[PDB]
Amino acid sequence: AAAAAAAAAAAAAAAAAAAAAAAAAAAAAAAAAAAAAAAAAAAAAAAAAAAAAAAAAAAAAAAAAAAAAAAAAAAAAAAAAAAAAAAAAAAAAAAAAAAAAAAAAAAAAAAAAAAAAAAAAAAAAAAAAA
Amino acid sequence: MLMPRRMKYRKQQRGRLKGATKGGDYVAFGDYGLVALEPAWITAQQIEAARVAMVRHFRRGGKIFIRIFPDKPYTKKPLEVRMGKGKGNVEGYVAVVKPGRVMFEVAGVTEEQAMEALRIAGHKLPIKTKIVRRDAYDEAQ
Amino acid sequence: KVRASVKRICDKCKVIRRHGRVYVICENPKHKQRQG
Amino acid sequence: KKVVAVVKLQLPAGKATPAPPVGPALGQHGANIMEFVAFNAATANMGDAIVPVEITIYADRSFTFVTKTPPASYLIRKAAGLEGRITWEQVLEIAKQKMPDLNTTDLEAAARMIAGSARSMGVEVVG
Amino acid sequence: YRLKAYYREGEKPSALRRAGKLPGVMYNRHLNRKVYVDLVEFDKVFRQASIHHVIVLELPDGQSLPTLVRQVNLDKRRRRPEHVDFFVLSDEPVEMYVPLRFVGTPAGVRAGGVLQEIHRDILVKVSPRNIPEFIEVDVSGLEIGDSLHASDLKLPPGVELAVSPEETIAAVVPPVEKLAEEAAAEVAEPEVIKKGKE
Amino acid sequence: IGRLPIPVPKGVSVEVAPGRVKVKGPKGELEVPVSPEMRVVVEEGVVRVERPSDERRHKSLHGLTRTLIANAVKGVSEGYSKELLIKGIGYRARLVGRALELTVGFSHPVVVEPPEGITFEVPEPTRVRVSGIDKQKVGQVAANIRAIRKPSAYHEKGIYYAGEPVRLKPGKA
Amino acid sequence: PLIGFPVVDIKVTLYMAFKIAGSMAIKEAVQKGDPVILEPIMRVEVTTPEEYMGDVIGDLNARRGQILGMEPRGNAQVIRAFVPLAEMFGYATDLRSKTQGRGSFVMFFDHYQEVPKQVQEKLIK
RNA sequence: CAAGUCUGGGCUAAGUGGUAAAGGAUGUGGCGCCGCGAAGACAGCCAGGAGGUGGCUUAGAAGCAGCCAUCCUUUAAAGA
Repeated sequence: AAAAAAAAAAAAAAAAAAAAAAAAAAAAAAAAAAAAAAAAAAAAAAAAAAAAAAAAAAAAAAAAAAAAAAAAAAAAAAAAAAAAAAAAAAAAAAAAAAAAAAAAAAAAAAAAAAAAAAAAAAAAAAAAAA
Repeated sequence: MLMPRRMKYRKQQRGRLKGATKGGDYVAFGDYGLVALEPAWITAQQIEAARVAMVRHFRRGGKIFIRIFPDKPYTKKPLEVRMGKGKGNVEGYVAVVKPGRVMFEVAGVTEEQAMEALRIAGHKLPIKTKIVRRDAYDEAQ
Repeated sequence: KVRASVKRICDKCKVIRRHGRVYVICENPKHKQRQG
Repeated sequence: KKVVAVVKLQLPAGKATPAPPVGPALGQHGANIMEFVAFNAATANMGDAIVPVEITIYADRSFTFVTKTPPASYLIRKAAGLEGRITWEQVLEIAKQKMPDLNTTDLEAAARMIAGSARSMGVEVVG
Repeated sequence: YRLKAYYREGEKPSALRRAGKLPGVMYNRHLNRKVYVDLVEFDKVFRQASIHHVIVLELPDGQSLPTLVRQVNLDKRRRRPEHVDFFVLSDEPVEMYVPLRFVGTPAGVRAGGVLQEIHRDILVKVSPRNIPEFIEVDVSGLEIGDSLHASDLKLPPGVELAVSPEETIAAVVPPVEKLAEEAAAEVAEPEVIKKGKE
Repeated sequence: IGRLPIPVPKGVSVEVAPGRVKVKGPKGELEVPVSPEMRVVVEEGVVRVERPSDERRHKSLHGLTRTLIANAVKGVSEGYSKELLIKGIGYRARLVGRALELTVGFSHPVVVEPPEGITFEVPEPTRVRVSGIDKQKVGQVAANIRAIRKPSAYHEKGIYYAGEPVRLKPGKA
Repeated sequence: PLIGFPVVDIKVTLYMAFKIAGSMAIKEAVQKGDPVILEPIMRVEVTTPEEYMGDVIGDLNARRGQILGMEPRGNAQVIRAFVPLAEMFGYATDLRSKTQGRGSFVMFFDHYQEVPKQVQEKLIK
């Protein structure tokens, strides 16, 4: 059986595009509002991406397979990862701290990230939004 | 129902249900078939009950192939008479069927349908039956 | 309830053997069977 | 005395009667169930076609309501002499009329939702 | 398609079958040798291969021969093979059975009704350099009566049919509303060919 | 199986014979039968159970045996519980002594003396909880109570487990 | 011919003495014409709190009916339908059981129409 | 009731053995040969399961009466 295949091929390209992957937990509200943080965070991020919400334990074995070195401060959990490798991001996360932070019982959480290429912390990133 | 239109002889001897099938044993037309696991005289009314149940199940659609044909006369003496006085009158007609005979065969329907239809029909038969698809039945040469 | 071919009727229906013999039970009680 | 609401009704064009579902859901609203028949002013233009609506109440016992666009199967029936066919542009015209609703904000995508609704009513798309 | 095959001397075809081995034979104008194969390995291959595609026979020595199956003899009771005749190919226009691929939706199935694939093979003369797979067949014209056949089929180069043609290869045919006229019918009265004087 | 390793807490002694296994603790002691086809004896900070072979007899008794234990261990650190709703008009429950007097529309109220090891509460007058060390006993008495006036079957009458019922949407009528 | 009730809804085209001939002609035409029994159908509108609608309608269908529609009237809800007069016996008390005595209904002759091929034999009787 | 409570390996748990068929069945043991599994659902469990919203008939058929068609959208993934 396949030990990391056509799903790595898409994640280790769409996330081997640049060096600013930002990681989040996003599954926990009605998809009306979910398919409108993802169609809405196109108003702050480029190409055609808000998140790739794909398999941790395949997001894990790609950030290592493609040299990009551990996002392993939060690589566990329900990991959605707002890929800003194909994006126009810096304060695009600044415009991602309202619509699912101050909206729900905490709808979209930060977790781990890459600033240019060296690794951005959790609260030193979360607070970086304001 | 189903019975010869003409005949040289009106009554025939009972004979035997022997091995084999002789022929009739690979599919040939449809995608699925119903094969006989035991010998038996299959009556015209059995074949018909079967065929009809077959069509109820695919209400419009599909084709049914009836590969057996009852051309053997079933005799039975009048009720409560004795032995002798000659051979009984024909009560009906049977098709002789030995193990491995493909009896029915359907096509033009889903697997779900043919399975289900052939199961029903085979419930109308006096014998154990198996259903089949199309393997080594490419029995051209 | 009591007959010779005991089959599952619905999806929730559950074949069980017990006290010797084969039962069925769906959540819907009409489907409750026993061989006999 | 009733509490708050975000009512998601679904009323057609013209016949606006306080009859349910404009009764059980809008009895906790104090809703002007006749300040809708506001509607046939904006849809005195159109004429037909259902118009979705969301009526929200507050504390002082006042109401509100914003409406979406008419069924995707509507504009397609008139654009074919139906109760026919539409070109690769006449599909790209309609996907504009409902682009602030569907989900996509494209037309290579949006049009296909319309082109899909083509075989939903048996109406070929002129190529 | 490969298939480990072996050589049979002169000992009782019952045993092999009993073992697990489908007894058989390869032959052609030149050759003729008794051989068995694994029944279980032979079934895996012959289900995809059928008589249509070439099966290669790897003997003990390493000699891989391409072969077509000419004949598989069944058991009747148990739809089960008893024997294979392997035809060993050479430099030859050989006669063989090539799949038709009925591709298209016939306009007479869309109109209710059924495609009866009379023939799923046609018998062709052809040299083993060019064994086609499919011979795909234009179907989509056929309305719920008419029935294309013979050579109304595109034949790739050097391929040429050793049938008639005329031999019918496909009909589309009519498919519960007629079970009343059927049940009613209850007619005829079986007639005995008059023997006798006259 | 669910032959994981169990987990002995605070003040539980876990004795062990060839056929049995005693479990002491803050809420009491319990004797727990066991197939001698498994070999458990008073084990570490946690109790573990193996089986000789992987026959079907065996696998079955495993887990069966681990659970029997485990329920015993939870019994003795407070494993009482499971409560009864009585639903419907005149129906209500009170304690008379330790014994339990349900009025449920029969002509006289029924009383239910609680067996050994088992205690009845009646917080509300229509909620009722059965409390014991054992477990299978709690279950048994739970059911005897329930079966005094079972639900439903056309109404929201009778006495229920907390964990809820269908109604048969019947002849109004 | 069948039960002996009036014959209706037919066009005769002609192409003491005269009397006996029409009388024996048509008497026969109706047999050769291969007849069918018609039976009164009442237009019914029943009025029910909406609670009960499904069961009410279900029972109308069970009465061999054909529902025609449903509007409100004030606090409750009306259902219009056609049902054969025959199956409408004791309707009011069946209805009252299905509506906890809150339903009412009214009934007016509407048309005649042929039967369900079950009766007739069970009506030549 | 004369001679093995003989030896080695299986099966059976019904007193089957020690009375019967179609048929039914997580009985049990064994042989297959296909899937799935460091692209960590097998089972439980926590989420999601959504847009276009469907054509027809029918009083009403809107994923679910029964008939034609199974076409896209945003997707992690959601069947007309």
